[PDB]
Amino acid sequence: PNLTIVVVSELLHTNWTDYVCLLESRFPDLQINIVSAPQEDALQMLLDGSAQLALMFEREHLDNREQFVELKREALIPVISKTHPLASQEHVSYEQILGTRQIVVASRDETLKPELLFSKHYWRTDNHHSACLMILRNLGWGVLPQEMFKENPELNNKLKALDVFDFTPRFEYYVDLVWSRESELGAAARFLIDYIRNKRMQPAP
Amino acid sequence: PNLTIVVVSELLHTNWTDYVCLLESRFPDLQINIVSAPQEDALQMLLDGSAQLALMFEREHLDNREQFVELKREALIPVISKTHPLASQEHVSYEQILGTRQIVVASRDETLKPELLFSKHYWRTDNHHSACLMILRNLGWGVLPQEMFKENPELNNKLKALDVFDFTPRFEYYVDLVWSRESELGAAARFLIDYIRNKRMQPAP
Ligand SMILES: [Br-]
Ligand SMILES: [Br-]
Ligand SMILES: [Br-]
Ligand SMILES: [Br-]
Ligand SMILES: [Br-]
Repeated sequence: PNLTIVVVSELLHTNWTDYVCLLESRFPDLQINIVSAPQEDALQMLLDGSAQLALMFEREHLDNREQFVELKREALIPVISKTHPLASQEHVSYEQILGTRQIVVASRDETLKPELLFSKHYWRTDNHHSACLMILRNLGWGVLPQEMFKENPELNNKLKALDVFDFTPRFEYYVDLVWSRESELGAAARFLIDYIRNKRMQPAP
Repeated sequence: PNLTIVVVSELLHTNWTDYVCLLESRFPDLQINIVSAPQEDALQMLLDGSAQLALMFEREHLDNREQFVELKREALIPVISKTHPLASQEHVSYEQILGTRQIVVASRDETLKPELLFSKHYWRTDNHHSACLMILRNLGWGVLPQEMFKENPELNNKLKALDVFDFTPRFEYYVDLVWSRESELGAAARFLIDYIRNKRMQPAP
């Protein structure tokens, strides 16, 4: 038997590893395959049974074919390379961001969210590691998961948060654990879902 | 009017950012989209017109519609967490490798290279970041791009090479720039291809 979990691309550089450790401790002979896909493909994988669980960040596309349980919120920060021309400057004006290249993460142009584009020109990539590498080369600025800074403490030396966004709503993902309602859940999947639901604190009666 | 380059999943941690910088200095208005995909899907994208260029490793089934030029070799290192039980020892024995879970990267079970499985049990993931995270949780050992230690010097402090592989031939990728013979290439793609080919040093007459 095996358990395949699809982590939507945008959530790769997030915190899913705790769930894998839980599963591995409880099922020491289980084969756990961690794969990644656009959210659109992730959902189809749940429908045709190639994945048993998905980590996703948007309920908008969810029909009732899907069931889910809320997980943690993941924080993202707008950053720029400290050696970028705009970085010498004490602060980046909102005109300067309007005129600088933004590196955006999205599965395709179609899935680009306009309220999150702040520059007139942008490049699109489908994962935060690619975005991060290009920002590091001074090719632009963009929004990265705070977790990346935990994974790689040298990034603080090389990247700088953009203060100009301090009076703007924070960038974040709300992460759900999603499965197919029609599926017959395996023991490991049921263990994890039950674990997450049971660990939530409920109001006193 | 835009250039989409697909980097196959296995190569996300290589020096592909050099090629992007060359493109952007020469075409300051070009939209460059860096996407990633399984090697099988990437060839399909070249044929579809989804992508103009692909960074690929050794293709299993050659197609006459593809054309390529060789780029770097990328070195891989077999590693284990410094906090894994086996790491305390001076050396890990062949038997111990055989009995510890290997974290392997491949687009699916069938594209696993059986010559690179050294353990009875393994987990499959589709990219090296995911593999790295799990190795850092002591869930197994596995092979990672040497470049990941350059991107993140921290890993030097958390992982160690397994010298039990010292008498084994080194793990590497042969990386090719690939395009479609039938697709016609924009100016940006042609410029990169020509640049690669003409930068090669040629033997004296
Ligand atoms: Br088990
Ligand atoms: Br700033
Ligand atoms: Br241009
Ligand atoms: Br591997
Ligand atoms: Br060793």
